[PDB]
Amino acid sequence: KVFGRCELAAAMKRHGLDNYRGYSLGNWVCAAKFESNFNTQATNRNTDGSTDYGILQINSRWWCNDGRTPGSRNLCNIPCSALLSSDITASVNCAKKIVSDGNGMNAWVAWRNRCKGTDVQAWIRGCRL
Ligand SMILES: [Cl-]
Ligand SMILES: [Cl-]
Ligand SMILES: [Cl-]
Ligand SMILES: [Cl-]
Ligand SMILES: [Cl-]
Ligand SMILES: [Cl-]
Ligand SMILES: [Cl-]
Ligand SMILES: [Cl-]
Ligand code: NA
Repeated sequence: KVFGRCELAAAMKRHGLDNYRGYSLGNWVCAAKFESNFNTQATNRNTDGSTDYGILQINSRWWCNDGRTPGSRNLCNIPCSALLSSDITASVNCAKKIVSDGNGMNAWVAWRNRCKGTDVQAWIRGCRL
């Protein structure tokens, strides 16, 4: 599913992501924009052989199982395919664990490089939330 901007903001808020660990909704929407362009089916293979899955490009090295990332963990206790669903619940629950892991949203390099420090409220501006 390719979400609209406000549509994703609303779904993220529904699932408790707004201000989670102090990160406002616009930070989450901005991260999803640059990770997946709001496409739940996005996948990308990393140099190390792991793969990133879903709207927030969650990595199989630590967070989900895809059966083909040697030496990896599955700390969200989910198949990586769960992260590609039109229903964002699995991605949101796993992102909550990732953002709690010590480095906040810096876990998402694209968030650090493209969202951090910017006017992230632009991403939810206008939305009925
Ligand atoms: Cl957009
Ligand atoms: Cl915001
Ligand atoms: Cl594996
Ligand atoms: Cl393969
Ligand atoms: Cl594990
Ligand atoms: Cl699995
Ligand atoms: Cl949803
Ligand atoms: Cl933080
Ligand atoms: Na894994």
